Order: sequence, then C-alpha cells, then structure tokens
Amino acid sequence: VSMDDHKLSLDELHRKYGTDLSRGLTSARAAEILARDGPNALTPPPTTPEWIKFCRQLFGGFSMLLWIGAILCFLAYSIQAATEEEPQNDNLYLGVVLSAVVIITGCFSYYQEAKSSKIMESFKNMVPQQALVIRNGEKMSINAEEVVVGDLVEVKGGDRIPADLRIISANGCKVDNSSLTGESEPQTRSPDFTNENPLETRNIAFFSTNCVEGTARGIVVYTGDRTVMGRIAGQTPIAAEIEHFIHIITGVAVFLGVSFFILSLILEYTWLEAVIFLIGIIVANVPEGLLATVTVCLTLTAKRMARKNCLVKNLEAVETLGSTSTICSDKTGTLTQNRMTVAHMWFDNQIHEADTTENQSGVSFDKTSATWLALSRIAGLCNRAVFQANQENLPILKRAVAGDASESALLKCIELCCGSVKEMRERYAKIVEIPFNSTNKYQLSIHKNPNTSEPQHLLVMKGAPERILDRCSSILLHGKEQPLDEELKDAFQNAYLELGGLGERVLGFCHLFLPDEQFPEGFQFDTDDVNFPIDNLCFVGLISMIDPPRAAVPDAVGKCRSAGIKVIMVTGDHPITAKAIAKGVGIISEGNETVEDIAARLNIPVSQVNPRDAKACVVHGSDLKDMTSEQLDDILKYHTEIVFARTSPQQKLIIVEGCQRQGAIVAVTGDGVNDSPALKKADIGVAMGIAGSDVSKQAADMILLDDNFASIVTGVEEGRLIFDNLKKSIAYTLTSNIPEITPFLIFIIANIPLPLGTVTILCIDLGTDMVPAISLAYEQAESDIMKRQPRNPKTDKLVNERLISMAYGQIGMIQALGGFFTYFVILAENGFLPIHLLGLRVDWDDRWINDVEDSYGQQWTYEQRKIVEFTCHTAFFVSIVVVQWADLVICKTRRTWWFCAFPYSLLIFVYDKVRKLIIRRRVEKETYY
Amino acid sequence: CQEHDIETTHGVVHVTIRGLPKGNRPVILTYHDIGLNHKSCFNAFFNFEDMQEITQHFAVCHVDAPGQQEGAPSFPTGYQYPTMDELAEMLPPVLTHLSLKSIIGIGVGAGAYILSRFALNHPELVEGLVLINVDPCAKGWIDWAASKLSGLTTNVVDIILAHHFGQEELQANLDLIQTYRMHIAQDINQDNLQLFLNSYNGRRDLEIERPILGDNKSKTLKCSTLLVVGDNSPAVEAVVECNSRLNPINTTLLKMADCGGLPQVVQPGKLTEAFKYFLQGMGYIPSASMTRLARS
Amino acid sequence: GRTAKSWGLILLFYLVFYGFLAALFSFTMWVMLQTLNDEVPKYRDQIPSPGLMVFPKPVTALEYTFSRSDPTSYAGYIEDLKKFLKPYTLEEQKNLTVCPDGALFEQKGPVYVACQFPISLLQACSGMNDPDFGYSQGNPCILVKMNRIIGLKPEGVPRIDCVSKNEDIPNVAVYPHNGMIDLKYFPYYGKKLHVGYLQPLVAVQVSFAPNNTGKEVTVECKIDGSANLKSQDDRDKFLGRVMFKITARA
Ligand code: NA
Repeated sequence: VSMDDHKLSLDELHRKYGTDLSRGLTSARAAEILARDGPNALTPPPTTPEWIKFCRQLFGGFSMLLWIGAILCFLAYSIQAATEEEPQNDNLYLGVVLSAVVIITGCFSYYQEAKSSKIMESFKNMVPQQALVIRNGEKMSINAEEVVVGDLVEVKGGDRIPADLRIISANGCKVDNSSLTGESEPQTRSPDFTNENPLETRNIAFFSTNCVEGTARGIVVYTGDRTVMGRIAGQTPIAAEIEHFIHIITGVAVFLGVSFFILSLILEYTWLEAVIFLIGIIVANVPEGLLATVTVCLTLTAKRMARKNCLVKNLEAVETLGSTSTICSDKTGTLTQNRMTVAHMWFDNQIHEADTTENQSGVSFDKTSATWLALSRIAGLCNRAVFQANQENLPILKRAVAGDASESALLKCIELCCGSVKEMRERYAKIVEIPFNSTNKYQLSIHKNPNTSEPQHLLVMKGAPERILDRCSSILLHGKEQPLDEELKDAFQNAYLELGGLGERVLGFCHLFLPDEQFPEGFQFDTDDVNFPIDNLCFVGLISMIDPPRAAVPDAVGKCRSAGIKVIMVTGDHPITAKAIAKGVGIISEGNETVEDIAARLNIPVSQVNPRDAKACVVHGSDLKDMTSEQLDDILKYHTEIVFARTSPQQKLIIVEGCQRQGAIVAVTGDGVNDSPALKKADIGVAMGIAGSDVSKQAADMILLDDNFASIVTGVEEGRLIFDNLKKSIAYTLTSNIPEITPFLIFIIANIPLPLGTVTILCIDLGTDMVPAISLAYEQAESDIMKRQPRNPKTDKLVNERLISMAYGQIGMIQALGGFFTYFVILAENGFLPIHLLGLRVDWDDRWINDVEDSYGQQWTYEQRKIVEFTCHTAFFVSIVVVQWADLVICKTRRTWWFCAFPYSLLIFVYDKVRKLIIRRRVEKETYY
Repeated sequence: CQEHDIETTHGVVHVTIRGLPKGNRPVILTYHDIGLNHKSCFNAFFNFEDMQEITQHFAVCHVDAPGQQEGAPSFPTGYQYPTMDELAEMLPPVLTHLSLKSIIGIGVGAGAYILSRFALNHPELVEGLVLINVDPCAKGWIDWAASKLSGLTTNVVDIILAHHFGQEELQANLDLIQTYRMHIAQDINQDNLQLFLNSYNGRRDLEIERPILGDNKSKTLKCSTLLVVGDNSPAVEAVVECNSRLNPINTTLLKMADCGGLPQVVQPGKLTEAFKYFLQGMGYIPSASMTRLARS
Repeated sequence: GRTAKSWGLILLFYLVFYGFLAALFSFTMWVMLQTLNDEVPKYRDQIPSPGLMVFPKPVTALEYTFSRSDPTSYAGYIEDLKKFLKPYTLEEQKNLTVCPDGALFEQKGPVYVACQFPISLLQACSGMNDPDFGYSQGNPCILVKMNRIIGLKPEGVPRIDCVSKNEDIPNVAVYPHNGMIDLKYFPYYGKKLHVGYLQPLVAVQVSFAPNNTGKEVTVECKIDGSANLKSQDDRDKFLGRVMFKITARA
C-alpha cells in the first residue's frame, strides 16, 4: 500500500488541499480539520484493562501459596462439617483470614505499581514534540498533535518530520530514512520528480524521520495512522544485585520453612497446622515488596530530578547519573548565560568602555569622529537582526531581539549609543549580503553610501580579528586612512590579547570604499565571480562583548571539584578566551597553571617546561586532529583540568572515547546533530531542552529543561542518593524477619508457651511491608553527599555482610526482644510469672490437663490458658508493628502499666542507639542504629 | 542614607535608601524575613568587599516590614491587618513616593513571598528577583499541625530559629546561632513581631505554574529569577517546589554548598558572585569583569 | 572463609552486643516484676469460673484403663493417688485448725488459716482403708477436684453430681455426702497467703460387677448446685464439667 501525491504538480496542490503554498490554510480551517480529521499520528497503541493486572497482582508471586493454604483450610472445615456435627468454626476463620491477607497484600502491591506508573508517564508531556508551521502568515510553533492535513510545515536541520510531507521548496535538505529503510545514509529531498515509487521519490518526507541538514517546506498529505510508518506495526547492575539477593533470601526462606515445618511436626502439630506454619514462614521471609520498593525509589528520585530541571528519559539513566565521573560540557548556553552584552571597544588605540546605559550615554567618549561613526555604521548595517513589532515602548535594555545573541548585543549597544538603528539602516540602502557560515569567517555586504561618495558598492564586513586583519590591509586612525605598519599590528594584537584575556568575545570590523572606475554604478555582483575586492580593506576598530557565566555555574563547578568529578570544557572558541572563561568559572582554578603560564612565569621558553609541572591544559582543536590514541590518553590522564578550545563537535566523540578508556562514567552535552554519536557513545548523554534539536533529544538519556550546567550537577547529586536509600530500604524490609522466627525458636528451646502464631506472623508481615515505601516517600537529603569520591560501578555492591548483619542481628534482635517483653508482661499480669513459664510448654499445650497452676496457686482450664495465649499473640503482633512504624517517624525526626507496649521496645531501640553512638565503630554502619 | 518612612493604606512602612538613583536604573529593593530587620541580615551582606562594586553602580532601598523597624511602638491589640497580598500592596506607593521606576528584588523568606506577590501583581515594575528561601505554599496539613502542637509550648524566638536554621546547626548551636538570637530577641518589638509571624503563617498559596505550551495556564514571574537556598536549610523542599511551577528559561536554582539557614550572611562571597552574574546576564554592569578571573 | 582473627573479632563484638542487649532486657524484666504484687494476680478477669479436673491423670487422654488381675496395670494410679492424698491424712493436718461448716471462712489480716479436710470424708476411696484405692476389688476410685481461684465466693450450695452415661447400669456412687463440696473452704486466698490449704475433693467409685465386666463407663461430673459456678459453655468442655471413661479389663 503506497499511494502518494508525488505525481501531482504545485498548481493543483492548491486545489486538492485548498491551502496557499506561501500562506498555508488559516487557523479556523486548521481547527475545523482537527475537529473533523482528528489528532496527529498518535500511533494508537494497545493496552491492558488493568483488571488483568490486578488479578495478576492478587494471584501472582508467592500469594499462590497463601491461596493454597486458604483452600486447604476451607476444605478441612468442609470435611469436618460434613463428617461430624457441631463443627468448631476455626479452619473456616483461618481460611478467611488467609484470603483477607492475600487480598490486602495484592491491594498494596497494585497501589504501589499504579503510583509508580502514574508518577512515570508524566515525563511524556514535559517536552512535547513541536512542529514548525506557518499558518496565518507567521511561522508559529503549534504542538505536533495539532498538525492537520494540508497546512505547510517547515523542517530544519535536526527536526523530526511531524507528518507525511510532499516538500514544495528545499534548501539542501537531507533526511535520515533509517527508521523506514535499513541504511542511515542521509538521502536528499527536492521538490522534483524522481522514481515513481513513493519510498524513493526524493520528494516525500516520511513521518518519524529526521532532517539531518538543510531546510525544507512541504504540504502535509497523511496525518494519523494513515502514515507510512503508522500502517506498519537488558539488565542494570542495581537490578542484577537486587535479583541475586532476592533469590538468595528466597532460598534461605524456603530452607527455614522446611526446617520449621519438620520441627513443628516433631512437636505434635496437626497436619493443617504444620502445612500452614510452613506457608506462613515462607511467605513472611521472602522479600516480595522489594522490586516495587526499588522501583518506587527510582521513580521518586526521577520525579525529584525533573523538578530540578533534569528530565531523565529512562530509569536506567537515573542509576547511571549518580555514578558519573566526567561531565565533558560545552560553553555557550551551558556554562555561560548566552546573553551577551557589549562591554569594550578598541578604536583610536584607546580601549574604550561600552558601559553607556541611561547615565552618561557617552561613557569615555560622546561622539568622537568618523572613527566611531564608521564603527557604528558597520555594526548597524552588517547585522541581520531586527526588533520584533509591538516592542517600541519598553526600554532598550529590556527589549527583545530576533537572531543571534551576538547580533542582538551589537544592535542593543549601538542603538543605545546612536539612535533608531531602524532609521539608520533604512536611510542607507542594503542590497547584497552573503550568508553567515563558519567557512569564510566574514559577513560581506554590498552597500551604497548616500552622503558624499555614492560608489554604489561598499565592503562592510565583520569577522574574527585574527583573520579580518589579514585582508583589511589599511587601517583608519582619527578618521584618516593610514597604512598598517608592524607597530599598529602589534598594538592590535595587544588589544586582542587584553580584551580576550577578560573572557570576552572579540569581533573585527574593516571596510573600504571601492573605486568607481573598476566597478561602475551598474554592476551585477555574483558570489561565484570575484567581483568585489574581498581583500585590501581598512581597519576601523574592535568590539568586545561579555558572555557572563550562569549564576549557579561556579558553585556547581566547586561541587564537582569537591565530589571528585572531572569537568572538561569543549568549546569552539579562541584558546585565550576559553582559558579566561574557564578560569572565571572554575574549570582551571587557582594555583594550577598551563605550560604556557609556567613558561611566562619562569621567563623560560615553552619547550623546556616540563609537562608534568602543569596540572591545567588547553588543547587546540586542530591539534587534537593529530594526536593518536596514546597522546590523547596521556593528555586526559596527566592533566586534571582540561579545556578543549577550537574543538569541532565531531571531535566530542574522540574526547568521550578517550575519557571512557580510563573506566570513567562520562556525561556529555548535546544541542546538535553532529553531537548525536557522542550522546550515544557516552554513558549518560545529556541533551538541551530549549536550545537543543529533536535529534539530540532523541539520542540522549537526559534532558536539561533550563540548559544550565548546574542542573547536571544537581542531577548527579540527586542520583547519588539512591545508592544509600536502597540499602536503607533493604534493611527495613529485612529487619522484620527475626521477630517472626525467634518466637518459635525460643518456644522450642526454652519450652515456653508460643509467643506468636502463624496467622499472627502473617499479620506482622502484612502490617510492616509498607515501611520501606513510606520511608522513601518521606526522606530528607543527606549532607556531605557531594563530598565523597564517585562510586565504583563494578566494585561496589548494595548488599554486604555489614548490611545483612545490621538488619538481621541487631535491629531484628531488638524488635524481637521488645515483642518478647510484651508477651512476658501480659503473661505475668495474669498470674504466670516469667520464671514459672520455663518448661510449661508441654502442659500448656495439653488439651486434657485442665489444672495448670499459676505462680499464685490458681488453676486454669485449657481454654482459659488459650485465651491468654491468643491475647499474647495479638499483643506481640501489635507491639512489633507499632514499634516498626513509630521508630520510622522518630528516626526521620531525630536524625497504668501497659507501658509494656510500644513504649518499651522504642525505649530499648533508643538506648541501643545511644550505645552504638558511643561506640563509633568503623565506614560507619551506625546510621542504621 | 535617607530614612523616609512613607505611610500608606494599612500602615507606615519605613525605608532606608542607601544610595542615589542613577537616573532610571533599577534600584535594589530589599525585604527581610521574619524575626529580623534589614540591619541584621542585609547590612552584613551589602557591606561585603565584593558587594561594593555592585552597589556603586546601583542604589539600595532597604525596606522594613511595618512594626519591625528599629525603635517602634506597639498596640494593645495590634490586629496587624496587612496580609501577604496586602503587604505586597503598599510597595507601589513606596516606589512612587521615592520617585522609583523599576526594582530588583532581594527576598528572604517572608520578604521573598512579598516580592513574588508584588511581581505577580504588577510585572512591569519588577525587573528581576533573587528570592532567597522562598516558600510559595501554605503550612499544609501535617506541618500546620506540628506548628500548632509544638509552637504553643515553645518560645516565639525559638520557633524563629527553627524556621531559619537547620536542625543540625540548631542542635550544634554554634557561634552564629547565638550571635543571631541576640539580635532576634532584642533589636525588635516582640508585640509586633508575633503579629507579623502570625500573618506569615496566615498565607494563601501563591498562584504560579510552569508554562506547558497548552492559554489557560496560570500566570508566572516573567522577570528573570535566581532562587538561592543553602544545601543545609529547612526551606530546601520549599524552594525546589518553587523552582518547579516556574519558567525554566528565566529562573535559576542556586543550591548553595556548605551553607544553610542564611546564605546572605554565611557565604556572602558566593552569593555576591551569583548576584553579579545574574545582573550581568540581565545587561547591567557589563564591565565588572569576573571574580575568579579578577585576581590575575 | 578463613580469617580467624576477623571471625574472632566478629564473635567478640556480637558477644558484647548481645550481653548489653540481654542486660537491658533483664533490667526491664526486673522493673516489670517489681511493680507486680506477689500475693494476688493483677488481673483476674480471664479466670471467672472454676473448671473441673480428675485425678490421677491417665496416660491416654483421660482414659482410665486397668486390668482386673494385673497389679501393675492399676499401679500408677495407686501411687499417684497415694502421693496426692499424703497431705490429706490425719498425720499432717493436725496443726490445721478445725472449721465451722456452711459459711464462708473470710479472713482478715495475717491470720490466714485453712480448714482441714478429713480424709475419711471420701469413705472407701480414702487411703486409710484398703491399700488399693478400689482396684483389685472391682470399684475403681477416681477423684474429682475443682480448680482453685483466688477470692472465689460461690453462692448457694455447691455440689458435684457424677451421673453415668452408660444407661446407669454401672451406677456411680459419689462418696463425700451426695457429692457435696463444703462451702467452708471456698474463700481461697492463694499460696503465701493460705498456708497448707487443702482444697475440697469429691471421690467417685464406679460399680464394675463381674457380669458386666469390660466395657466402658462415661461418668460425667458437673457442678449443679451453685449459680455462681458456670456449667455450660460452647467451647470449654471442662468449665464446671468433666467426663472420663473407665475400662475394667477382665
Ligand atoms: Na520480610
């Protein structure tokens, strides 16, 4: 099935869809089609009714054992009732209680799963896909879901195609059809008529593909599931450790259950009682709510990152973010605000200040002469930025400009200095201007001066000072053109080094009035032809603008320094400017020097400086193209503060490979289509929420919703918390196993009445299975988290002998002793003193001995003893549960004679906490008390 | 140095202009927190060595909450009517009286809330905010219950330090804590201080939402913002929740390291650098250079 | 996993830790017992009515089995009854005071004396008679005592009537009067506060004539005279009741 409109022509496309090829259909028609046709592709997926999910939660896992036990109890009650009359409703009650336990635990599991999956799926609308349509006459940015059939859509380099497109105009556009085909080669697209097969017609832009380069515009033909792509259609270290630990504890629980079943059979137990005790121990000693617990922890953290402008795209990247060890990052937009303002200018040999502002708008110079006149003229006529409409009242510093940040800064500065840049550009005549690119490094424009010369051609151009000077041979001083000698070249170099040394972008401006004899008034300027004398211009001056570091960037750099994370700056800027900005943010720090810095300080030439004496380096991008693997490895190993200046985005992959060859966990920065291989190669590749493109967001594992570098540091710190929250949750779900098995062991050994029954054991487990999840929900961040060296992903384990012992031999023992106290007190206050209970198990459990004596001489019938024993069982369960829950709210805060209840076991917990605080021990397993 | 005490609407607000208006350049307006005035907190920040260069090119307009100014009388019943909306209401009169055009916020705790409400009410007058330890929500339910069960049997000053400093420093009780409880117990009229605290508790949740690109979204601070909070401060979750439900393009979160309680008096060298970069990104003091690059 | 020194350190640490934990537990237990009075339980609501028990306790769940000719089959019952009835003979209760009949013997202060139960009140089942307690003759003797409760004051006339369920053909002769429990012993005050308190007994002798030898009786004893002492319960078959079976082999 492949029928498409590629055979149609441009004129008839206006009739099939009723849209203007340069205007597009109106918003009213778009809304009408959206109401009629429906939403965008949306690829309607299947789903489960979630009642199957609830039934799988109820009947899945080890709850099948409890269901089997309830079935056995009901069967025994039924057979007893059928055989003998007057049946004691005990097996029926036991089965009902067992089924209620299954239902309650299934409800808890389902609620936790629903909460996790509902906190998830809230990240699918944090950065919704966008489409660039030109409906109503302006290029608006409607949501991808609102695109209708017919409206024209423009795609840029790195923008995923919103729907099936038949492009009508192209500017070198290419597409990545690897989603449909098997090749990743960027096939091109043009409005012409290639092969009649729509899959290779070179004029159809398929849905869900990416436009790698160029620009194109086209009419939507298929919106919905009708699209071509719509018609058709392993493990983490944390998960591995948790699965292995769960399997080990499940084996231990099965062994304990078999042993206790055998020992109960030896102790004259009914068959139902033994096969129910075995089930109770097995179900109460297997960690079931642990996968849900780690999922809750990961999802809660990922929600906490998203509130700090760090949108994670996976639950695997949450655990890989806290193990980061290298944050190779860009400089513009990430480490700097990208809000440039003009600060300094150099003309007439004086380094003038561009302070201006409202007060003394003539800072250091009011109007000067033709020097600054030509400087401002070049600045205002070489720009390709304008103020948008409806912004003629707000003051200039608080105005909005469209275009590059540098162009906007220049516009604002010279419009504050001069007046009405708009009238400045309209008074003159702008005819020709070459497009900007990082190949020529100049902005040539042809222009007509209306004052005196009227040459019908001008050479206004701006670019990097080191290259523009190579062509503007002349130089203007005091309004008079003069030859450029070595003295003036040295002065210009000194000015460049002084302005660049402050961490400022510096731009050059050279212009020349072309003679009329070589080119008359009527000339046809052509890019291919030489035409204009691209060289031998006249230097005017230098303009410098600050690009301040972001507000929270130096603090984040300090945090990285303290946390043992190496920050690498990869910038396509001049090495001097890159070094200055790196020193200003903290990626070079104080005392640490470059080899050039040491050479300058010790007055020695650079060569004899020992490279090992410099801990800070600035690698040029052109040089990096020539280092082999070993040289780059040495550079990244011996130097702790590295800056990659003049580095193209393609070499980011080489830098990532070099940093990863040392075992580090590297995090990078996206914002581009050339950064996609690096984002895929790095362990945790980070895209940019605002400045980044669709491809970068597609290939990244993490997105910065505010573009700030400090957000990366905050996300690293947030992900660092899970490696100590997970072990706390494991300890909390493990500590409840000892108060469940110690009663039976002490019963057997000391021959005392049973302190805890099977149903009561199941009640203890049921009431203390939400403690880890609730603790995760109510948790506070630990201090000094960013003062420890990054964790080793392969040589560090969540579970160790110090943690299992912590959970099983100290906290479990404390809680078991508390429960035993609550049992002993209730037995004592009814007549049986604790020393009289030793050896009483045989008589207490004898149905035909109804004269068991107190310590006070009384005599108890069998069913009078069992009432008190059941009271003791219930008290044990209640005490254990309400000390487990109370110690939680007391630990999260501090860091008559029925006092025998939770007040005791809590008191002993605090007392043993004080003891283990006195004995510091040695890292420190004291925070678990 | 002028100490104009302008009166308007629900009371008399005392301001201390420590500067000269540089034409129409925005003047830094400072609001304190509960339990202290401008002298205790902001006079220990605006007097810093690095803060001199910022104040040279700007003006300081230290404002005092009604009744918290030094040497103030009391009222037998008081009835401190100004609520948070009302406390933000008399700021435009203060601006008009002093011939003010635009301001840059300086907000700590209650002052941060007041400045946020003022910016949300009249976005044109506010150029930017640097709200420190801002809480956009009310006391909630569990926190409100804890407040009404613990503060009844506890001194007002002690609850002030509990709100200001973290539990770790409070238990440690280092030199700073008593150096400040001195200035909180004294240098303040308790009769109006308790009324101001009660008004602070009686706050309505600030209406702000993070834009989602969907017309029906709630309004938010369109001005550039910098949220400063110490890593060991009680109002960390409050600021993080305030960092969310806000525009990420304009606002920045500065979780100050090795700090807590009061970032403006504990680590002024880092807050001054953050403030300088915040102002430079907004277009002011463009030739002030870079602090870590200045010493070279 | 080897590491003898590390294992020793682990064992020493756990030794001192569990010593500290046991010290805390023992101190709390001591404080628990100190608040507890040692002459009467703090709570009595769980034992409101006295049960019934027989003596001696058989080895097969209340199944009295003995042989007519074998002196060893009945032996265990014989010296169990001899041991139990030793304090009941006249040679020991001589120091005990005599006691008026038909009224509660309420006591005050530290006097706390106990009435004496004459061993001959059991008639043929007493040990002062033939050494065999009804065995080797054809009339086994079973005691039916009622459980002691501190501060119990039964109302009315308390009596135990053991009526055979075997169609009354082996008629049951309950010896002390018609199974009367004299009310003069009943205000029990617990040990350490009732020194040498001999609880009242009721002896049951089952008629096992040679013609109806073998078989088994189903003597059911219960309290039938006092309203204070409950006798019917849906769960407790011994609350004011008891039921034992005797089989006379050969
Ligand atoms: Na467990």
